[PDB]
Amino acid sequence: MINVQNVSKTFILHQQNGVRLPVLNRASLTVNAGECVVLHGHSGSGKSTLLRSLYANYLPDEGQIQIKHGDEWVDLVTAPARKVVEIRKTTVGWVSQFLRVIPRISALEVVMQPLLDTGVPREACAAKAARLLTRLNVPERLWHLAPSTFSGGEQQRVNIARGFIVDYPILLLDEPTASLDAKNSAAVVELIREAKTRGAAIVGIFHDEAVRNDVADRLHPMGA
Amino acid sequence: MINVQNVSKTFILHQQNGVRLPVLNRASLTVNAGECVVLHGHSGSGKSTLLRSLYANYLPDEGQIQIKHGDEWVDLVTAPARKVVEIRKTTVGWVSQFLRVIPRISALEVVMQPLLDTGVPREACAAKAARLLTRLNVPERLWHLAPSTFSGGEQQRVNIARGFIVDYPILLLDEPTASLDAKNSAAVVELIREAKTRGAAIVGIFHDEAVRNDVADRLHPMGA
Amino acid sequence: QPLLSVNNLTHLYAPGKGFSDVSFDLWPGEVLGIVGESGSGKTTLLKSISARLTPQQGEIHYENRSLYAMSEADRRRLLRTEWGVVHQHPLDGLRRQVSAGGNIGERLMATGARHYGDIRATAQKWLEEVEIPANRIDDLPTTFSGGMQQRLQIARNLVTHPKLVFMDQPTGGLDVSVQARLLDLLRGLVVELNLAVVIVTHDLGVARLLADRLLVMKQGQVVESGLTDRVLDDPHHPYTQLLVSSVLQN
Amino acid sequence: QPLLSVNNLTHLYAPGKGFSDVSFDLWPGEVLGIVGESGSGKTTLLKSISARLTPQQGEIHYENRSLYAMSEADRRRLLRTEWGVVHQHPLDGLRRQVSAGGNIGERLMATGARHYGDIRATAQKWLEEVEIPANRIDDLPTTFSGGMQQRLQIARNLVTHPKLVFMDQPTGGLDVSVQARLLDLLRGLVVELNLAVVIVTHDLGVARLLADRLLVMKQGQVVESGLTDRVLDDPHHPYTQLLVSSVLQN
Ligand SMILES: Nc1ncnc2c1ncn2[C@@H]1O[C@H](COP(=O)(O)OP(=O)(O)NP(=O)(O)O)[C@@H](O)[C@H]1O
Ligand SMILES: Nc1ncnc2c1ncn2[C@@H]1O[C@H](COP(=O)(O)OP(=O)(O)NP(=O)(O)O)[C@@H](O)[C@H]1O
Ligand SMILES: [Mg+2]
Ligand SMILES: [Mg+2]
Repeated sequence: MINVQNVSKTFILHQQNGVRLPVLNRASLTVNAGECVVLHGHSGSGKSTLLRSLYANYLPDEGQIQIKHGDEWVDLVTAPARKVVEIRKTTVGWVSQFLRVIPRISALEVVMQPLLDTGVPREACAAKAARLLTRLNVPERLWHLAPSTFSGGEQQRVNIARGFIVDYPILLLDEPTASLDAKNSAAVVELIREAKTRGAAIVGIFHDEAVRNDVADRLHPMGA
Repeated sequence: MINVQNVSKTFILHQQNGVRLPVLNRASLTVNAGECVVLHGHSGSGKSTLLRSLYANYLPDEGQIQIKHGDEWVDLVTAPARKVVEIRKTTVGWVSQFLRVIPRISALEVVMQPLLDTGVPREACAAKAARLLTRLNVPERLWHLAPSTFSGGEQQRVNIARGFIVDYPILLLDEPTASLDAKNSAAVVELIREAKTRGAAIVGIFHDEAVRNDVADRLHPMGA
Repeated sequence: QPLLSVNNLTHLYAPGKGFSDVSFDLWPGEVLGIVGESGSGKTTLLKSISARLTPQQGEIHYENRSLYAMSEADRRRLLRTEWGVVHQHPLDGLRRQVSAGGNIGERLMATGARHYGDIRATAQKWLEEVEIPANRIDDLPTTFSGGMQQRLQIARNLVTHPKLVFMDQPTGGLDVSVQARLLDLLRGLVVELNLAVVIVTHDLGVARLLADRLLVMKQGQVVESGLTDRVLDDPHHPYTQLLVSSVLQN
Repeated sequence: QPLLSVNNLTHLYAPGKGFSDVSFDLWPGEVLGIVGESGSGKTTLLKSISARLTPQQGEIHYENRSLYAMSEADRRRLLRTEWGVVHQHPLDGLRRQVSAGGNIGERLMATGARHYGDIRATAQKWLEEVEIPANRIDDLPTTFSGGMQQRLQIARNLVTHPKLVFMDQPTGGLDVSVQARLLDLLRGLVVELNLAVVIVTHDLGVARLLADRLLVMKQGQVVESGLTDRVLDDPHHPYTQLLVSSVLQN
């Protein structure tokens, strides 16, 4: 359950004459359990800005982004950093185009880690990571090697597996399937649909038409 | 004048069980002054590998990439590192999607530097850099600020200006116009055509159909 | 409740030299990175919060106990058993005339260890953890290289499984491979053992991969603070924007 | 003809400690970065080629003159006038009891400077070059921070406009902003003044932006060498591939 009310963000670039670059103006968005909302708009409409504000990666200047944490409601715009850290650890999951990981950790442990942080047993985490990698057709030979030594597509299948290792009540998807071929894309679509079925509030940004049509349950116009 | 004979390259990935990944097999390519050759092939055919071998960024295992330097002929596959460094400084220019620069140097000096390295007066270098930036419609306000503080498109217009600051007899173009809009793309096309007219041997990799048709004078099939 | 609390802490050698009006809370199982300009007072603040520099103003509370209101014996006990300190220069946190094994084992014996074989085995295990060969245990740190000495200091200050570790540029002098090893080790300690780390670093990549929260210091004042990725990707204070724009992209 | 030539140079404290069979040529106006594992012998090689460590085998020729066949007076003259040495720890290359102005001016006076005002002005100019405030010229290096001391050492070893500079991790202890300033300064010196630099670094980004050629050292032997970007993007030796795979991506 996501509740965005009057969130507005303008970047102040002090490095260049302190010019103001508005990217969000009184935006709002409501998301419910078992629903997928995809942000649609011309490039530069604030899609990325809003999505990462939902993940607290950006800080809107004004407004509220209230997300249910546990059985609570938390305004990420004013919550303490510890609150946001826990909300990410348990409540708000993120999938994107980039595997920011420690370089020398094997792929299986890169996928297991976010679940092991929650205290889940290591056997269950390993089994779920193996399952996710197999579904995303990641070769077994690459499970025990660092992602940095793989190709871009394999690194991204690993990042998607790491994103889906934990069953987050809220989920964010910044073009997960973009580069993937049709088979791997379809696998990610099936994973997203399963997340929706279990009751995951999914917010996504998709460029592919077929992926959006198959996944999106509602469209939010970010043009304004 | 470029002369590629029997160049073959296979990557050995010791980090992953030492698997071999062939990407070039007995490839050859002849380029003459005042000609543009574009590499065409399915993704993974060795286009990038060959282009960067032409720039000495990769080292083919076997074969020859003989380029005219001064009034000489130099096999980049066996030349000393100093030879390659000078060949890049004066003979073989490179344009790509990425501005690897020192962070805190203004855009005008990022564009001027490759020409100032050749001993050209600072007034001439500044004038030519200003001309190139104006042609690529880079705002005047951004000339005197570091590229890292700009957007991706402006950073790439600056990288293209830096690439074209020196009139290289050989030129390499790894998708310069890819992200650019139609106006800025057309400007880069005009610059490439002018380089061809002066007698520049251009080797390019292009994804856009219109750009390739307008620029390409010959097509090299990299599928094999 | 915070493992460490700092309120209005200030120490100035002279106007503008040091830190002033610094407050922050650190909990178990999280990392508070400190980044800033060379000369912003990061090291002075680290010394002050690590019981090595009495502040002129403000208070420091560790487990609800004022740090500098305690007896000197109690502070030394903290620094001897449950506090780790990693200096920027490894030799400052090492005994030059004592072997690496002795340097690691001093802390263990200070915590009650009295079995020579077990201390030796633990020292060798920690040397292998930081990838230092176990055959260098008897060699004095003067024979070690800068990175080797830094890793030896890290092992010395981590062998006791401390609850709070203050580090000043621990990655300095380390090749990227052993650097990644150290980052993984620190992450594992923080998550599994609930370790708390206050790390001063200039490599913003290490702060991104390790620090859970960040402080950005300039001319002796904290100019920006908050979530690490928010600060790095959504900086607000001019200095922070300069700082992240100066990063060398790989 | 090479400014510096190294042929079969070897210095070993013990089997595997040091460097062995090292040869390379350095010309004016280029940078030879050295990267490798902590413990590969980079510092030992730097000392040996900088006239600070007599080798057991091989020869070093500077302007066609064997380095260690010359008299000790000539080597000291080289290190005093036209050779710069930047140590990993700045205080090792600084006079603790001498102010920053004095530290910078020692080299200038060693080159014949005998005007106090001009020496002071040059020292202040170089302090501003490394962004150190000119009001800290009279302060002893002990009052400087690690980055401040490192920049002071760099200015001290660059004030004389030397022809060859051996640096050991000059970027260590430097925030990314002053690091970029230093990189630009070194590039400008190398290109305009034809300066030659042998730099040992672990930040592969700095080697990418600065080094024209690279050496990759492991267990005391050079394992891979060639063009910097070719080595980084097209590594061949297993160690190099590990090393560049361990880089923290920003
Ligand atoms: N013992 C001292 N006596 C007088 N002034 C000092 C002393 N130590 C530091 N100063 C100053 O105090 C300021 C901050 O010191 P310090 O905390 O060590 O800086 P820093 O931020 O850690 N720099 P760096 O190590 O490069 O990241 C600097 O201007 C120092 O020059
Ligand atoms: N004085 C010494 N006596 C005996 N052995 C030494 C001595 N100095 C170095 N060794 C060893 O010589 C090897 C290489 O030394 P050194 O050249 O300083 O390494 P390095 O590559 O510079 N490491 P780092 O500073 O981390 O990048 C190391 O195993 C050192 O432990
Ligand atoms: Mg410091
Ligand atoms: Mg060293």
